[PDB]
Order: sequence, then structure tokens, then C-alpha cells
Amino acid sequence: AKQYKNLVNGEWKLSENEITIYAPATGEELGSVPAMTQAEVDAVYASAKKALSDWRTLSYVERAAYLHKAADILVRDAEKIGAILSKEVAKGHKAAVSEVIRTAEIINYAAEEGLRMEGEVLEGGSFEAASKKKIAIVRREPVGLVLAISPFNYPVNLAGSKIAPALIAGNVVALKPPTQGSISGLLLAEAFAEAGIPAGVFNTITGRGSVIGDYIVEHEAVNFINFTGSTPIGEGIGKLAGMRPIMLELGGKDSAIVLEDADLALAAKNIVAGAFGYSGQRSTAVKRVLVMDKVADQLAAEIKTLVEKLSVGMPEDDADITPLIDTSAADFVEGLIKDATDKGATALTAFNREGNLISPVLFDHVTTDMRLAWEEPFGPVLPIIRVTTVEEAIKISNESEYGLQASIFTTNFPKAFGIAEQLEVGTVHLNNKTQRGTDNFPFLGAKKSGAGVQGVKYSIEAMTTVKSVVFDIQ
Amino acid sequence: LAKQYKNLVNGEWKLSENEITIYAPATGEELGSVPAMTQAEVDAVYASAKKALSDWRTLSYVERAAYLHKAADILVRDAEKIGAILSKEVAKGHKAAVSEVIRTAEIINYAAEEGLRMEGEVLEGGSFEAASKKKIAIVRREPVGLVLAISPFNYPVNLAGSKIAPALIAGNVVALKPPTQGSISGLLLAEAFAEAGIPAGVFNTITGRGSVIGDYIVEHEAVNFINFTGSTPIGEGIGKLAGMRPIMLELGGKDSAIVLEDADLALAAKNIVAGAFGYSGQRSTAVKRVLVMDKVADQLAAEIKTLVEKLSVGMPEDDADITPLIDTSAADFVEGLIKDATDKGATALTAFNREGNLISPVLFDHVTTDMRLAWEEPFGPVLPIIRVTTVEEAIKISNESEYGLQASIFTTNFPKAFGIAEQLEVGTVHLNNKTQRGTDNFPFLGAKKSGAGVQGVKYSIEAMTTVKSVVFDIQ
Amino acid sequence: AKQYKNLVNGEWKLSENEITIYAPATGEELGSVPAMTQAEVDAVYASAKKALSDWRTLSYVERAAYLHKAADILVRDAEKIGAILSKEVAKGHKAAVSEVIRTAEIINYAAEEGLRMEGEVLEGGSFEAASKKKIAIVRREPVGLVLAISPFNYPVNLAGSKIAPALIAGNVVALKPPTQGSISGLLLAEAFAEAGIPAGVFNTITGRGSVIGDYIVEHEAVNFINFTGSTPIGEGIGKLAGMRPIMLELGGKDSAIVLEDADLALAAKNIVAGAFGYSGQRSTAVKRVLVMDKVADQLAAEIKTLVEKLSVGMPEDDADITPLIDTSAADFVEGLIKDATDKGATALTAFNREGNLISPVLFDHVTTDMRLAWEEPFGPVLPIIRVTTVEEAIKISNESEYGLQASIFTTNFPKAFGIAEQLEVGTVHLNNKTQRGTDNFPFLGAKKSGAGVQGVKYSIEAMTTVKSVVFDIQ
Amino acid sequence: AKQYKNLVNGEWKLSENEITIYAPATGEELGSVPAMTQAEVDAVYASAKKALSDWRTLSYVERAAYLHKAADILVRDAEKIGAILSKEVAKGHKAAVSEVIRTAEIINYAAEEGLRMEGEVLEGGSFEAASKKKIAIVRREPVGLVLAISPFNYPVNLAGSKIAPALIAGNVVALKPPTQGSISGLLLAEAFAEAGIPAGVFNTITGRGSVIGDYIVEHEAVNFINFTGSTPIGEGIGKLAGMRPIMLELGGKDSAIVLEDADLALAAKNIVAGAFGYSGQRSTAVKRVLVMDKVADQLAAEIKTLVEKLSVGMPEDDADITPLIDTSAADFVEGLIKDATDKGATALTAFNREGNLISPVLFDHVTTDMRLAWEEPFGPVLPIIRVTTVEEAIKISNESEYGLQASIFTTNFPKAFGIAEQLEVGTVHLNNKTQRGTDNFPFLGAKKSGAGVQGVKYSIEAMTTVKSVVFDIQ
Repeated sequence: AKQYKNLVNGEWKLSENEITIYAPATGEELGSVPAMTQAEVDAVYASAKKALSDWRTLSYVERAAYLHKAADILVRDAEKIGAILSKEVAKGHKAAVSEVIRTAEIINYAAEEGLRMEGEVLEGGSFEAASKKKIAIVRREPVGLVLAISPFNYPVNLAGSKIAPALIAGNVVALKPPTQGSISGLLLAEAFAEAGIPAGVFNTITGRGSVIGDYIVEHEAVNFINFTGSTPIGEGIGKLAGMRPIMLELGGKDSAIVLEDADLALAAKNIVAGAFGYSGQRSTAVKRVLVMDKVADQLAAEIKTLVEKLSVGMPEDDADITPLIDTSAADFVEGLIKDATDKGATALTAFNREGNLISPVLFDHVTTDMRLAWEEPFGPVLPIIRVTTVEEAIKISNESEYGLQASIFTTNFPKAFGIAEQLEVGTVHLNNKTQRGTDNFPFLGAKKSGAGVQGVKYSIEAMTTVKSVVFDIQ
Repeated sequence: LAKQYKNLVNGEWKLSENEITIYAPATGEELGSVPAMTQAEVDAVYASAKKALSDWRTLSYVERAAYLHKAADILVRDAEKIGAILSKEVAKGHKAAVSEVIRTAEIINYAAEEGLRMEGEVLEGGSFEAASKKKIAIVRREPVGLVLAISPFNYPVNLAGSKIAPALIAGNVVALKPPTQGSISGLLLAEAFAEAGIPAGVFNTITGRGSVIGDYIVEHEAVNFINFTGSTPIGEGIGKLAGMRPIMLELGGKDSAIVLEDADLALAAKNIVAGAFGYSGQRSTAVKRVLVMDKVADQLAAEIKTLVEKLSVGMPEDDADITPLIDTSAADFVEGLIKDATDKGATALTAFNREGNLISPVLFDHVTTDMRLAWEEPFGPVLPIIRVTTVEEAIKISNESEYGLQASIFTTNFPKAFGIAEQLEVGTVHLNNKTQRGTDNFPFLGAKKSGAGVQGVKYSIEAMTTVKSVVFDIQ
Repeated sequence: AKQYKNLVNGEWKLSENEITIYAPATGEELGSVPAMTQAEVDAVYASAKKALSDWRTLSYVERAAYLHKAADILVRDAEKIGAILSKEVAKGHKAAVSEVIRTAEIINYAAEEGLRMEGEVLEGGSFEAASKKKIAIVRREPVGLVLAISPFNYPVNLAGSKIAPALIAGNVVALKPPTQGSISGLLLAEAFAEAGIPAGVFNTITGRGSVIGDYIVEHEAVNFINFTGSTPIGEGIGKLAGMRPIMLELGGKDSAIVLEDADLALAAKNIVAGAFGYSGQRSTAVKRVLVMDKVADQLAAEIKTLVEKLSVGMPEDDADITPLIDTSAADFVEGLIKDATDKGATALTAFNREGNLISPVLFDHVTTDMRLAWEEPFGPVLPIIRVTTVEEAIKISNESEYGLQASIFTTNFPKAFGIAEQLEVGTVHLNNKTQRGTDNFPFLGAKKSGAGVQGVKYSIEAMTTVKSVVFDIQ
Repeated sequence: AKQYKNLVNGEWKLSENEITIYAPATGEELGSVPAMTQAEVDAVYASAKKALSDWRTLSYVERAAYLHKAADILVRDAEKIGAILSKEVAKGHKAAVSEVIRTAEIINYAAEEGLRMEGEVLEGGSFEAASKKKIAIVRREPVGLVLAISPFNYPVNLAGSKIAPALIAGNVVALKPPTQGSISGLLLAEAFAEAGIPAGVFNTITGRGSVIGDYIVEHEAVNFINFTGSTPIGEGIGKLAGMRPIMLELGGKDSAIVLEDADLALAAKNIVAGAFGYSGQRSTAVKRVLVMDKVADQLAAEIKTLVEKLSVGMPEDDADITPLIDTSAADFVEGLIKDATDKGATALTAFNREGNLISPVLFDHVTTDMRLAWEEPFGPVLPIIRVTTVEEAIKISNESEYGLQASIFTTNFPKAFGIAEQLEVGTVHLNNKTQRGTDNFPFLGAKKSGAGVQGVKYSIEAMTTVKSVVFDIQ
């Protein structure tokens, strides 16, 4: 029952009230985080804006040095941090440690990507002859204070994915972790503090949404909002963003389109790995199979045999399927399962629920009148929807309010490229499950899946602006 | 004389049951009417745009560029016909109005050629992890969808085209909402795109009263991107309605001209007057406060005053430097700022006179920070001179403004000027020249309340495009 | 038979002596071109260097305007120029006109690509903290005088592909067209002259290689040599270039690799179109089929049927197969045919020669001991070489001293991509004949196929340098 | 004194004959390096070409890992290597250590710059509507075997500046250091070997030029020559290169243009620092002052005083002026000094020679008739040339056959930029001495000063080619 503290202007601060964090899989009390007041948020932001001047005027090399050091510390403490991250969000122990290792890779990569970013020289004479001696020297500058809001399912990886790109460009950062995941976010903060990040350059905020939820976003000191979480929450942030740029990484309902010529065993392997990873609690994940009917029976059988083998149990045992993050999540997933059952879908694997541990449910013969065809479960349930034409698969895919990623399984890549052109998604994976990585690749979602382009170099670009200095050569 | 104008809706020209009569601000002459669209008519515009998006985005870049080049050619052909009406509609000098149309064609042509040669990128998985060395990402550009372009009264053609052409070349469809005062000129611009053969629904116009369709056009879920130029308050209101849609805002400015002791004062005065009083000060990018070191302030003020006294004041048809302001409220607001400065003891170096809404160019010296004129954007022909004692003080006063569009530094020490520029909270700093949006290939952006996003041709195209990534494993 | 003149310092000038040019297909006298002396080359280069200062200091907009005007004039006169080009190099009349139209497209594209090129601003602080106030303003500049040497087979297209990229970047140009093709190159020059190109900015040189061949390249006024022609001639230029940058577009022996799963009809169509276009007188042309044995018989039969449909005749009649450029070329092609026949190759179509008009010869069972497996014929003969494995196809392909392009015909795209990585060529076309276009794409050759990267933006880059201005911010 | 060996295919090889190396300032015997035969050169290139396939197929991150490890080893052993490097080339001890530290900086920077290099995707529809479905996937590839030839004055820095950018891109490398500097080059090689570089990926060649000088360059196994050295030697390489790409970093005669409004004390400080560094044995170095008449007298006085403060002594004592590299070098510098004296130049500082240790000689009233106005001394002698106009300064500067860098001293930066545009050099430094750094900035010379563009990212680009894969989307 350790009492965790926020990093504020280089110091660690409790608050008068606290929030106790329990492990979703066991109920174990993991500790508490501060329930900051609005005035304490004011001090976090005041500290950040004060530190911005000296931070942005450091060299890229100096800023990159802090990031690399913090990544080295994360690697050192990956087992320690991952062990707690596992408990806090009911993520498998090994996956939790992997998340911290991956966070280190992102931080190091962002440091080296950002430090060699360049400006441009534009010629007046490109546009008008009379300005041929007028040139613009266009250099990059930070946007200022970035509010990073990490999600429960990747409370270290999708905190670092915002912090490091922000910091290399000369921004200051305040991290608001989710309450479930606040310990892991504060453990990440410990690595940055030990790396010697200058006071105020990076700070953390924890507290109850009823007290500081909107206040942290509406605060005029914030110049940029970088958020990962649910679609409805992301929509609420867009309403509070005003003129300030935002990045939103929200939900998905990624389709896996399986054509008649697909390698059905490989498609099943990727589909199951992608759909049921972390019990389906991922934005990027196969969430519906759109399969040509000629291969639907064989594919359903190949998916069923794998889903039946998934382990269902506790995070400490590295179970494939772990308890969902809270009771509301499991209730919602059970409801989608019940709707599909009641509307006549075929349950190829049996629904079971012990507490919030839902066994993985595979439905065949899902029709688009069923909620499970569209709504994001964030739970271990996968529908198979049979189609008769590629055109019908494209229409059903694009009919979703979500547009994060898609997978296309086929041996005809020229056709798959033509399909990918028509899919309203950010990324199409050919003969592979959907995935955010590799983290240098762009990561973006269309429609209700978010706004902005992430991936390392793209997140740095998003959190930098330009300063043009124009003069006339004589 | 006065004509009834129509909106371009899905390849057809449509009247509405009601209309809005547009009058010339300088003379009161009736110029014509534009439709007062209803929300149902806006729905039909957006429905047609979304239906045209599929065929438009699948055309080749070269095909889309051809339409844009043809539209620009027609604008050039009709620059005198369009400029003459634009001049009357927003009280812009006749020659300056024709020049606006010509510049619009330049932007359209440049956008077509910039956008058609944009490229994708191939990323190596092995750049990040060895196990992904055979995985590559093919990243190609795609449009965002339907762009709502909202142009401003002061550049109803130029800052319409600066949105329409970058959006169109990338494969977006567009609906233009001109300002009511400027709607005729916006519809004349649309005529050129229609005659160029732009496919039905790829480009449409919307005109109407704010009280009827103002919020409706922005909140409509068919709109995927909002691109707005206008006042700061109206811009902030659009931000509240954007939701998750990306937006670009080009809002107000209070550009400072910092004059150091080693500056060429005569050249500084020339650039400061050209930039401060162009179009009677009705420009976001324009010198709106001089921050001058006290040692050179007396001589600089005398140089500026001499030039301001030479500015012509009169009617648009006479190509006066100072023309009547856009409306009475604008001139009333400017008169109030002048009075506050006078009553607080500023020195009127040139006299305040008002004929209708034609305010003579007023130069104030010894302006202090308690005066509204030190901070508020007049959008009128009034320039304060603020004396400073250190460059640090000039930097602090400049940055205290809630605006951060552009700034000018007048000095012979460019290394120092570059260091100053780094500290100024603005988009662009011009050295030994007035602030300005051009050349239109250069970035144009404002910090703080001056807006959001980066324009200039290539930057506008980048803003109104997204990416589509296709990832596969080499075998 | 007009007496053509060179464009020299804005003026059209004859020389003391001339060279009469005849149509290879008919012997018709087309006119004469000047036989410039070395002293006259000196005057051309002097005028060009004199014009360079005023030319490079113009705005990009102003230089682009001249190029667009010259392209419009080419479009206006495409029929007149193409009619003469057709006779001069025995190219089909319609193909000749198309070459002129393509040249206008390349010029217009070069003008708009070049005018919006930019520089870069590099930060000292990316490399060392102590240099964080030091920035480098890096702008592009012309290399100076570009010598452009066009080839007989594309004497307008592959002149303009050098002139326009050079000119937009602010270089001055001297065009040395080949004697056979000098009339067409001068006809191109007329368009640039009528467009108003300033005196000396663009000039032409014509003459006998024994008199000015090496002299035009060794001359110290030349800052860049941009040459298209035979490999041996290009190797000779590499020696004479010294330290000066060069681009060489030389020979090719492009392989068309046909795998067992290929679309054989598609492969046969593309192979025949590519191998026999302009009677095989193209560097980028399928010049050997490497086909898996299992599909060789059927592929050969389908190629044979298409070859037998090619028209054999005169340029004026738009014949597919026209007479070769000269007698030496036909003699050399006949020698390769005889060597293949003598060594046991199967003649699927029969050799026939009337003057220099050789009928298209398709050989099957070509082996690596035959000259036709390796030497570039520049004539209408195609060898089919049977392989047992894809590994063998890659080896045989890469054993060539040439490495311009390659074609891979197969339905397995990821495998084709892996093969492409292994091929020592500049460009690999999947399920398509090799081709240089579209002209925005890179065009380059490995090994003896040349040096430098062409395609419009690449050509501009090659013929520019950079000028770095470094200062410290204070 | 050690018997040094070449790194050949992961082994350290002796040759039958060897070359004893002596310290130029003391005559101390430092060791011997192998005198390789042409057959031993073949074995080096054979090993490299065999290692290339496995090395180019590694991921970027795997190649970068080797480079970082080699840089770490160099940092560790900087004192040990610098101590020997100081003796071998008579470089100040601390300066020799600084060279090794800078080489590690370049190696680390090259690793991270090259690992995130990207390809491009070009649209057929950018050029013609009919090809809108055709796209080109353009990816970078190594050129092959790079021959890296380092110079005596930077035998580690300007060996590493070639090795690391070549390696990260997937090339294999053979390093030929100069005989005087071979120990330092082989000491650098030890760091790459200990870092675990795969056998044959990196090798060294040492020997006498009469036996292997031309042989190493004209060998057809070599795909790229990357050379730093004298202009005459470099000229010879451009001839032996054929069509193969090269980079040449040759001599310079950098002008320092001092205008009437210049900070004369700052000008003198930078001029003396840049002109006399390493006794003037640097390509980038102020080698002639072009000063406007009205400030010449005062500038010359300030330069003279600073020249008199330079220490003149042995490398181990960190003297500013150390003995030149060999007797030939000092004989040549003495001849240039004598020519200036006999032609009436004013010797502001005294010429004294003890062995090969020449005291720093400053000349005023140097005219264009004197050899010192033009010839690169590579010794501690500096001419001051008075000019009457800025136009005369530009003309004299550009009349040099060299065009590496220039310095402009003035407070009128717009005018300085306009002057820089006219100066036929690669880089112009404003109010600073000329210098290669920072190593991320472009480094290049015009005219006889070299060919190609270095600095880190530019060297990587130079030693890469592109592979284009074109296909039609369906």
C-alpha cells in the first residue's frame, strides 16, 4: 500500500486526498495516488510554462540526452515496473514488461528522430519574379505545453509515445494518467526524474474526474492536447480543445477481409492473435471478420480451433485472456454477446464469466443487424460476417463509424492495394493482423477513430510548429 | 445595373426564396443580391459534395490540376470584370481589387502544380526493429473529404482561392461560404470554376444569414475540415463547433514593428506606412504597433508622419490609399480607439477626420500600455508608436499581446535580429521590411489568438490531406 | 533538304563545312548540319559562360516561363517536327510525333518541378551543444555549363529530358545531338529560340566526332556532362570527365523473368511490345526472357504468335519494325542471329533482311554460350532462355554487365518484391514490360548501364549543387 | 613500437614486406605497417564482396549497433589512440585526442542518421492520367564496396567520416590510409574489429603507392571511391574511376573577405585561428585575406600580433605550430615564402625553420603575381591581399582554381549573402573562420576542391543508390 506522489517542478508531492488503486484481477490494494485539486493543477502548469523557456533553448543534443537516460532507466526497471503494471491493469506479466521495454525503444527512437529534424529555405522567386531576392528561413519550434493523457490499456507505452516526441522538440509536458494506470504512469515519471529531466519540463497530474477532469483540458496554459482513450471521452476533449491542436487516438472496429484465395490458416492465426490480445482491450485489433462465403466454413473452423486453445486466467500466469478492466466493461461485453445470441448468431465457443473474466467468444453467421457487428466491445468477442463480394465487404467495412486499421488476406496484392485504397482507415495490413507497429510507421485513424497522425516522426511533427524569418538579399 | 446572383449547387445555379442585398460600403450603391440559403439548401449542397467526392478523389492529379489551371485562366481573363465588382463590394481600391483576382489565379495555378507532384514515402520496419526488417509501409496521401472554406470580407476572392485550390488538387470537395459582404465576389470566383468544367458537386457555394445557417454550416457532420479566415471572436466560436474535425484559423493580428537604434529610419518608415495603412489597415498581417527605441523615436516618428500625410484618402474608384472602412460599426470602433488614445494623452501626429466611414490615417506617438490602441486590433487606419528603452522591453511588450501573427525587425545587426525573432511569439518575422503574407509559397501562420494551422500553398495542401498506409512483408 | 544552322549565342550560324543527312529507310536527303570546328566549340562555350550570370540570377518563375513557352511551341509544331524526326531516324511517323509531344510534357514538368525546389536549414545543436546558435542556410545553385548529348533513338525526347532540368535550375546548356538526329535536335532548338531563351543560355553543337567528339567533353568550360548513348562511348566519356559530375544513360539487356504462376498472355503481350518497340533500338527494352522451364513452351508459342503479327516496313507507314539506323547496326544484329543459329538456337520466326530492314527474330533454347544471351543487339531479335529455378534466373540476370531494368511476371507479389531486391537493376516492373516512364519516376542503371539518376526531379537534383551559408545567431 | 597488421576478413594479417613509420617531429620509430601486394589487395576485395550480401540484408538497427559499439570503443581508447596519432602526423597531443573524440561523434551520428533513411512512393498520375494506377516504390540500397582513402592530416576523423556513413547504408568498406597515418588508421580499424563487425564487412589496405596505388582504385571489385587528399592525387582518381561514382575532398585556398565595416579584431581572431590551425595543414582554412584598403593597415597589425602569440614547438607540448608532415612539405612552403619575399611582399612575422618546423609567416602587400596568392601551401604561411572594391575581392577569390569555403567579415548581412551567392565555393561562413563542422552540415568544394557533398547525411546519400519497384494497382 505505497503512497505514490506526483512529479511537480522536480519535486514529489502528495495531496490532501488520495485515490486507492486496486488490481482488477484480484482486488489487491496496490497503493494510492494523489487526488489533486484544481489549484494543484494550476501549479503543475505554472511550473511547466516557467521551465519552457530554458528547455526550448537547449540544444537538441542536450534534450536527447535526457530522453536516452530515461529510456536506459526504464529498461533497468522493466521487471519492477512491469510487475506493477501487470497488476494495475490486469495485463499479463510478460506483456506488461514488454510494454515497458517497448516504451524505452520509442523514447530512444524519438530522441534520435527529433534531434536531426531540419528547417527549410524557401525562395521568393519560386512564386513571383519581383521577390527573387527574398528568402524565408523556416525553422521548427515547440508548440509549448503538451497535455499528454495516457490510456488504461497502455499506461506506460502510450504515455511515453507522447512524452518523448513532445520533449525532444522542446515542448514541456504534463502527463495525466488514467486513474486505473496512474501508478504505472507515476513509475514512468520516476525514470524521467532520475534521468535528471529539468524541473518543470515534465510533470504528472492525478485526480478524480469530477474535480479536475475538464479543468486540466480547458486550462489556458495548455497549448496542445495529446489523448488516447475511448471515443466518447475523446469527443468530449474535442469540445474543450478550442483553437488548440489536438491528437486523438480512439476506438476501432478493424475489419479482417478474407478473400477466396487467402491462406486460411495464416489468416486465422493472425485474426485470433489480433482479436484476443489483451482480451480484446485494444483499439488496433481485428474486431470483425468479413469473409467470402466460399471459404467461410473452413476459416471459421480454423479460427474456432485456436480460440478454444486460448488460456483464460490470471495476469500473473500470463493467460491469453485476463479479467477485463472493470465490471462495466464486462457487463457491456456480455450484453453484446447476448444480443448476438438472441438474434441467432452461432456461438462457436462458449460464453463464460467468472467475476469480470469473460471467456473468449467466437460468433459465426453474424449479421449487421447485430450490435456486435459494429460496437467496439473492448472484450474477448469476435464476430464472423459472411459476404459474397469484395464490394459488399468494402461497404460493410466503411459503414462503421470507426476507421482505424484493416487487414486484407489474399494472394492478389495488386487487388488488395486497390481494396486498401477504398477502405476508410489509416492503415491496411496485407496478410497480417492490424497493429500499431513498427512505431516508426504512421499510426492514425479515420472517422471516429481519432485525429492526427502518430508514429514517432509524425508525433514530433504534430507537436512542433514553424517560425519563418524572411529577409531580402542585397 | 444590379444583378441577382445564384449559388453553385451540384453543377447548377440556384436562387433561394429569400436573398440578401449587397451595397457598396463607399457609396451605398446597390450592387446586387445573393441567396439567403436555408438549412435544407445547405443540406443539398453538402449531399452533392459527398456524392461527388468518390469520382473526384479517384481522378489523377493531372486531371484535377487541369481544372484548376483552366479556372485560373478564366479568372485572369475576367480579372477586370471581377475586380471592378470586388472593389465596390468591399471598398477596396479598384486597381488593388483587380490585383487580388490576379493573385488568386497565381495561387490557384501554384497550388495545382504543388499538389500534383506531392509524394508518398516508404518506411523500413528494420529502421525500428530487426525482426521487422522485411516489413515495409507504403504511405500515400489521400484527401480529408469535404472542406468548408470560409473566406473573409477583406480578401473575398484571394482568401477563397487560397483554400479552394489546395483542397481541390488533393482530391477534396469544397463548399465555399463567402462573407455576406463579399458574397458577390465569392460567387464570381465560383463562376470561373464552373466555366472551367469543375464536376458537379466538387465545388459549391453557400450564401445566407448567420442567424439562419451560421452555426449550421460548421456543425454539419458532412463537413470533414473547416478552413476559416476572419475575426478572432468568430474564429474561437468555430473552434467550439469543430469537434474532432481538423480546422485552420486565420484570425486577427497586432503585428509589432521593432525599430532598433541602428535601423535605417527612412526605410523603416516607408515599410511601416506601407504595411500599416494598406487597405486602410483592414488586414490581419499589417504593422499595427511600432516599438521603437527612444533614441531614434523622434526621428522615426517624423519620417512616418511625413509619409502618412502623403497618403491619399478617398474613394475606391480613385485608387486612394485610404478608402472607407467596411461598415459603420468598424469605423465607430476605430474612432473609439482614437478617442481613448487622445484622452489618455497620446500625441496625434496626424489629425483624425471621419467622412461617413472614411477615417483619415491617424498616427499617434507616445502611446502607452494603458491605452486600448496599444493592444486592440483596430482594423482601421490608425498606428500607435510606443517608445521603449531596451530591446528586452520591446520583446516583452510585443509578446504580451494576445496576438502572434507576424513581426518586423528593423536593424543592421541581423544576427541580433535572428536572436530577437527566436523570442517573438509570432509565425513570421520580416527583417527590414513590412510584415506580409507573401510570397504565397512561404508559410503563413499565427500563434496565440492569431489562429491555428499553417498556410501558404504547400502547407495548406498538407493540412487538407491525410495519409493511407499499406504495410506488407517482403518474401 | 534545307541547310540547318546551330543556335549560338542567340544567333543561327552555319559553319564553313556541312554534313548531309539522309533518311535511313529511303535514302532521301533531309538536309545538312554544320561541321563545327574546335574553335567554333570554344565560341559556343564562351557565349554560354557569358550568359550564365544573368541566367542564374533570374527568378525561377522567369526561367520556367521560357520552358513552358518552348513546350507550347513544340506542341504546336509536333506534326512538322515529328515528320522530319520520323525520316531522320527511321522511326514510325506516329511514334515520332508522340516523341515530340512527350518532350513537351517533360519540359513543362521540369519547369514546374524545378521552380518550387527548396533549400534546407540545418541546426548546429543537432550535432553538438556548443554550436546550438550556429545554423546553415543551404540553398541550391546550378552547376554551370551542362553539355547535353542526346542519342539517335530519341533525339528530341532525350535532348529535352536534359535541357529542361538543366535550364530551370539556372544552368546554361550546349546540346550536341548525334549526327544522325542533328536535324531533329536543331528543330527542338528552334522552339527554345522562338520561346525567347536568352542568347547563350541554350546553344547547339553539331560536327564530326573525329573533329569535336572528345573536344566538347574535355573542354574546361563544361561543368557537367549529361550523355545518352552506347556503353563504350559512355565509358570513354567517364575517362574524359575527370572530376566533373556526369550522367550516363547507356546500354541495357533487361531481363523478363517469367515464373511458373505467371499470366502468360499478359507476359507475352508485354514482352513483345517491349522487346520490339522501335525495332529493339532502345536501352530500356526486354532483351532476354528468363522463363521457368515448366511454362517456357507455352510462353514461347504465345510470344511467337504476337511477333508474327508485327508489321515489318517503312516509318511513313507506322510499321512496328522499321529499318535499323544504319548498315553497321543491321550487320551487327545479323551477326548475333548467325551466332545463335550456329550454336543450336531455335528460330521461332525466321531471319530476313532487306537493306537494313530486319524481320523480327524470336529465338528459343538460347544458351549462355551464345552472344545473343548477353550482347545488346539494338535490333529486332529476342532470346528466350530457359531456367530451372528462380535462383538460376536471378544469377543469369545479374551475370550481365548491364543492369538497367528488369520485369518479373508472377502472381506472388511479396515474392516478386524479394526477387526485385536481388536484381542488380535500377527499376523492376512487376507484371509489366520495362519502361523509362512515367517521366517523374527515377530512371537509372546499375553496372555498365550508366551513372546518375534521371527522371525529372532526379535530373534537376543531379545538375544542381548547394551553397551553404553559415552564421551564428546572437 | 609495434608491428601493425591489416584487418582482412576478420583476421589481422601481416605482409611479407613492411614500411617502418617514424614520428615527423622526433624521428622516433613508431612501428611498421604491411606493404601489401596486388594479390593481397585482391584478397581484401574478395572478402568484402563475399561479406556484402549478408551485411546488406541485416536490418538498419543491426548495422547501427555495430557502429555505436565501435564509437564507444574509440571514446574509451581516445587517449591511447590520440597519443600515437599525435606522434605519427606531428599533431598536437590534445588535438589528436580531440580528433578521435570527434570521429566517435561522427560514427554515432552516421549510425542514427542512416538507420531512419526513407524511400519514396511516386504517383504515375502526377505525370499522366493514364498511369494513375501505376506507382513506383523507391527504396535505398548500398552501392557495394566503398574504397575509403583517408588523408594524413585527419587519418582517423576523415577515415571514420567515410567508413560509418558507408557501413550504415549496407556497403562494405576497404580503408586505405596514407602510409604516414596508417598506424592511426589501423588503430581506428581495431575499434571496428573489437565492436564485432562481421568478417570482410570492413577491411584495411596499407602499402606503397608504386605497387598498389592505382591498383586499389581501378580494381573492378570497387564500386565507389571516397577520397580525401591533394588535388593532383585526386585528379588522378577521377581518371581511374571510370563511370563509378566518386567523392573527392581536395585542396583549398579559402579567402577571408574583410570589408570596411567588419569587426577587425574578430576578423583577425578568426583568420589566425583558421589559417594556422595544425600549422596550416588543412584544406578548410583561411589561406588568403582579401581586405579592403581602408582597413588593411589596422587588420594586418591585429593579425600580426595574434600570429606572434602562436606557440611553435613539438606535438607533445601542444604547440600551435608543429613540424610539417615531411621535408618535402616544408621545402615547398619555404619556396612559397621565398618567392613572396623576392617579389616585394612585406614579411610581418619572421621566417625561421628548424628541421621541418617552420615559424608562422605572415605576409602583407601580397599581389596576384606571387605564388602565395594562389598555391595551397599546406604550411604556416598566410598572405594578406589588399583590394579596392568588393567586386575586386569577389573576382580575385573566384580566380582561384580552388573553391572549398570562404569567410566574409562584415556587419551588413544582406550584402554578405549577396556576396556569398557570387563566391564559387561550397560554404561561406559569415563573421567566422572557415570550418568543416558541424559535421551534419554539408561539406563540399567547387572547381578543383573536390566532387560530391559530405557531411553526415550527404555522405550516406552519396554512397547509396535507389531500387524502384513499379506496379499497377488493381
